[PDB]
Amino acid sequence: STGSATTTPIDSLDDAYITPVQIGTPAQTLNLDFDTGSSDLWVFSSETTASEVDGQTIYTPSKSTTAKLLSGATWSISYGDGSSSSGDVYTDTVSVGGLTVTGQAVESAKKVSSSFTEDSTIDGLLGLAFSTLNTVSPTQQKTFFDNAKASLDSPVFTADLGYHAPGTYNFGFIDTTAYTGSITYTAVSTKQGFWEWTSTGYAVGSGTFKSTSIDGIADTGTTLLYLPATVVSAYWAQVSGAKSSSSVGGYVFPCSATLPSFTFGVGSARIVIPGDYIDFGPISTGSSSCFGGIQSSAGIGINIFGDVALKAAFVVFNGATTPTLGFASK
Repeated sequence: STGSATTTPIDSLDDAYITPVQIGTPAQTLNLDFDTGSSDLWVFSSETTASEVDGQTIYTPSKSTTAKLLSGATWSISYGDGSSSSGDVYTDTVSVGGLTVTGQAVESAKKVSSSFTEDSTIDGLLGLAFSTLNTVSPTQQKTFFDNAKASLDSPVFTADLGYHAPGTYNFGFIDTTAYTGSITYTAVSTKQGFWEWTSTGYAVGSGTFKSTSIDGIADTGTTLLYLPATVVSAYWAQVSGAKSSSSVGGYVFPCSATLPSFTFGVGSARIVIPGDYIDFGPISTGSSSCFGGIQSSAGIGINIFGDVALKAAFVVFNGATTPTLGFASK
């Protein structure tokens, strides 16, 4: 089997991407944030504290003839950005782009933090990291991909995120029309439960490539590119007037600037992030200070190849017995 679904930016900055997902019988369609940095499929629901729902579409398990309470199971997750959610668990039928999993754990939120409430466009998350990170207790549950894998034509999914435009998540096949040149594959460590890999270096604008190993995670659920302070300083030094602002929470730059590109290495291959992808716009409405899309990972504890990086590539998440990651230009 295969599946193919369009993923759409939630706003004009590409802060996140939503993908429609069918849950239950008859189908209830919710728009979920596909997150290769976590491993829980959780939804706003009829059980979510009413004051914490503001415009989201909810899953109502009592209206699904295939929903079953997973008795005794609870979940609770905290994300890198400080947000969180928790609740109980149902199993139900879940379909993405024509690919159906029966008996998928659907984690129903009883509580969500303010960041989730305040984002009316995201109805929940669909985790695509390794199932070892799943938070369901006392019986850990599998991700949608893990459940689907054996049925797939090939044990892969691909992320093809757009810049200010829709893109695609495919399951079970590699669309050879969706990228240019060849796909370069690179090793993955699953030791921390992430799609963790080592970039071979970077360049800023038309500058020379610096060969240096940068360990980090491919994370569709993180907006920006978070890299070591040395790398980030080298980038922003090429933008007149750019500075790190403790008050704003990272690097800012004059909105009048033209940003240089940023290149990262995948083996001997190179992925180029155009400068415009690094512009996250005014820090507040009407400001002439703009927020940068490359930020320091210092104090996160890990480097994160988030959407800024991934949307410059066609990315293969290869879930074969020994997982790997593939990157192509597009």
